Amino acid sequence: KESIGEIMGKLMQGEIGDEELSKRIKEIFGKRLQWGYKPTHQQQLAFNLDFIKSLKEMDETYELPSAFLEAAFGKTIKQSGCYFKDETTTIDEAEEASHELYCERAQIKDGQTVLDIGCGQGGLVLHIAQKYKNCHVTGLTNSKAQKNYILMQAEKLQLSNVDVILADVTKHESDKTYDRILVIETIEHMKNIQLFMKKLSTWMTEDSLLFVDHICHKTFSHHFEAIDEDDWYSGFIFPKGCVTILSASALLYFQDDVTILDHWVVNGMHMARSVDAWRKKLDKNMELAREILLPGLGSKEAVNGVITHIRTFCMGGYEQFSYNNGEEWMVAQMLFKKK
Amino acid sequence: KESIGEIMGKLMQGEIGDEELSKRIKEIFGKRLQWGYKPTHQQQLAFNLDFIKSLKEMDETYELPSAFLEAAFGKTIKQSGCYFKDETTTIDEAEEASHELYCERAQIKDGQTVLDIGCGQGGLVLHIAQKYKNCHVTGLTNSKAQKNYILMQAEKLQLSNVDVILADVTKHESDKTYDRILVIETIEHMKNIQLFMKKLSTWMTEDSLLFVDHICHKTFSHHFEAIDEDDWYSGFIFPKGCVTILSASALLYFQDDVTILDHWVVNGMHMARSVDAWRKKLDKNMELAREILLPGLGSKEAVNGVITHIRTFCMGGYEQFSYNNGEEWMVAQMLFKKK
Ligand SMILES: COc1cc2c(cc1OC)[C@@H]1Cc3ccc(OC)c(OC)c3C[N@+]1(C)CC2
Ligand SMILES: COc1cc2c(cc1OC)[C@@H]1Cc3ccc(OC)c(OC)c3C[N@+]1(C)CC2
Ligand SMILES: Nc1ncnc2c1ncn2[C@@H]1O[C@H](CSCC[C@H](N)C(=O)O)[C@@H](O)[C@H]1O
Ligand SMILES: Nc1ncnc2c1ncn2[C@@H]1O[C@H](CSCC[C@H](N)C(=O)O)[C@@H](O)[C@H]1O
Repeated sequence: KESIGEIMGKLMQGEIGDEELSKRIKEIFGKRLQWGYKPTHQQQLAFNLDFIKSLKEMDETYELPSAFLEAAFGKTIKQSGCYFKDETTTIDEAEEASHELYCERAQIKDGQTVLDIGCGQGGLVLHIAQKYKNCHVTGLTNSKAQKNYILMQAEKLQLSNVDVILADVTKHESDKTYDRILVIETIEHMKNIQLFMKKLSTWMTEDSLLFVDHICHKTFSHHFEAIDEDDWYSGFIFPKGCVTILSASALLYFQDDVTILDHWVVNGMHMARSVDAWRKKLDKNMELAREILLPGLGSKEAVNGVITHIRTFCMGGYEQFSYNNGEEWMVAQMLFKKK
Repeated sequence: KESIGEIMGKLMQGEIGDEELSKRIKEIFGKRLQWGYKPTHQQQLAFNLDFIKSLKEMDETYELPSAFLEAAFGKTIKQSGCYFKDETTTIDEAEEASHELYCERAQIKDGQTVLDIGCGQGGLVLHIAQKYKNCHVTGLTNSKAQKNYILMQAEKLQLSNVDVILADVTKHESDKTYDRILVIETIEHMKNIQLFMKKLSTWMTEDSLLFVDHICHKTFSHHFEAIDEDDWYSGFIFPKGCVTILSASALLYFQDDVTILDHWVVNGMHMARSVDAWRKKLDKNMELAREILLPGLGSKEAVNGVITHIRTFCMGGYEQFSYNNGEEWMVAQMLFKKK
């Protein structure tokens, strides 16, 4: 029986081949499926409702250089599941296709005020601003680096209809309302979902729509964390308490302040193809990445550490989202109006 | 290839043995499962949401003698799924166990005002009234015979806290509010669910709870009707447009006016054991039943017809609810508060 430290050591030293790494991670996810699936729908619902009840009771300086993100991710540095029509769809095309899918499903129209919560590097903000010149598009992020990157891109693209709010969304106070609120793979990070949804509703009028996209499991919810002491992966990728994977249906139970209008899922192979593209691009640009990171990180060892973390995230994400041809973990999307 | 009329003829003449009848009905339900299950969760949700959207767009003198109902059903003439703890649980015990389950899940407490919508022969009304003497319990039914039966039973049981409203619930207008509203296997008959839920909410205060129990399929919704021309069963049991079988999750999408607090399902073997008990009791009391019905129906042929209808309902219900050990069709229950 090998220890966590032992596996972690080989991992950090690049001694685990891709085939073995994939196999180890796939077995960890396998155990999560065993944990989450119950024998009867009666038991499945009891389990799911206990999770949802638990949620309702629940009341940092280092950032990657932009050149590094540019070398690993797609053109707009989307950090969320993309959408791949064809076998030959590139990550750049898949980003744009995802942006268009969100615009369709969130019913974006020219002239609307749009808020994007947890806007990342602002791919969606910039997409909407460029496509709908009479929209005013606000991104909200807790990262100064992200804000600065978005404002620079808007300037380069001659977009005059973009602003960015620098704020922790859980603390942000405002009387401003928006026609459209978008939340793309941000809710997974929210500690208090009920409060979050209530806050969003106060930023809506009776004409507004709220669109949420979140990674999910089709059947059950779980915190992203180790089940047992054999799981070296989960806590390596994310600290405890950071990420929650809701079931595809979980948000249906959070309609205190908003009302569902539509509900979709996107098969997990799209996410799998996304992380695969990132991993391959990082691999191709490995030497450049190491060069970019070295100044800010201080040693080749610290560099190798950051790279190992990102690359393993991609390798593991591949196994998670591709499990059973995309029919386990996937992406859920929901459209809401205000009550 | 045999016609519907041909199968119907043999059925009415008692020429189809139980084994063949069961097999024919089980194959009809099998085809419904093929119709309702989709290959991917993406497709399953598209199918389910299309059904729920369809619902949101949607805007007689003959009654069985009480002696007949008494000879076929359990002691309180419950016409809904019962709950069987043991292999030897009788239908009378299973009725009482169901009543207690509803009281627990609907959080009934002494002193509350309670409304039971579509109260049937009033088993639940009488149970609550007897167990909680400071509750005032109102049943609502569209049947004069049911109203009369309940009032007679309340008089015999020395219950002074029961009233019955004779009304079509879809037309009933009142400013009265109730602490608890119960809807046991009535919503399956409602043509406009959104309007129904909205009306119920107007009969609630901020302190009220609404408990709904409905037959369901765990995965998909369907109208109860023939898929094809080979289905002689569905339209024999119920006229087109009469009964809707919602998925176990369907009502989650109907929270415009109420908000979910809890959600359960009860495995289908409970319903199966219920209809099995009714069928066996009817069979045992067959000669008596024929005697009771003859005056009101006018001929042995009309009698045989009514009996065949009820008995086939039970035989078919057995195959439906027992399918895959109760893990296809079953009973859903939900608890709501008002928005
Ligand atoms: C459980 O695994 C997942 C976790 C989650 C995510 C994806 C996951 O697997 C593919 C998403 C998308 C994602 C993509 C690139 C990044 O890498 C730098 C990310 O980090 C900022 C994220 C973080 N998000 C938005 C939340 C958690
Ligand atoms: C699709 O099949 C079902 C249909 C439904 C029901 C049960 C079903 O199968 C077991 C329920 C329960 C039931 C029990 C005894 C009766 O028989 C005389 C009934 O009729 C008044 C009903 C009608 N309910 C309440 C609605 C439709
Ligand atoms: N409490 C909080 N307040 C504001 N932004 C937050 C936040 N917690 C996380 N975030 C932001 O939420 C985003 C999550 S990653 C998704 C980014 C973007 N929606 C995309 O699709 O690429 C990041 O921008 C992160 O900085
Ligand atoms: N529009 C309507 N208004 C009022 N009652 C209705 C109705 N449509 C159906 N009903 C009643 O709803 C009931 C459905 S059967 C279930 C009866 C009872 N809840 C039990 O569990 O035994 C019957 O009482 C039927 O008469």
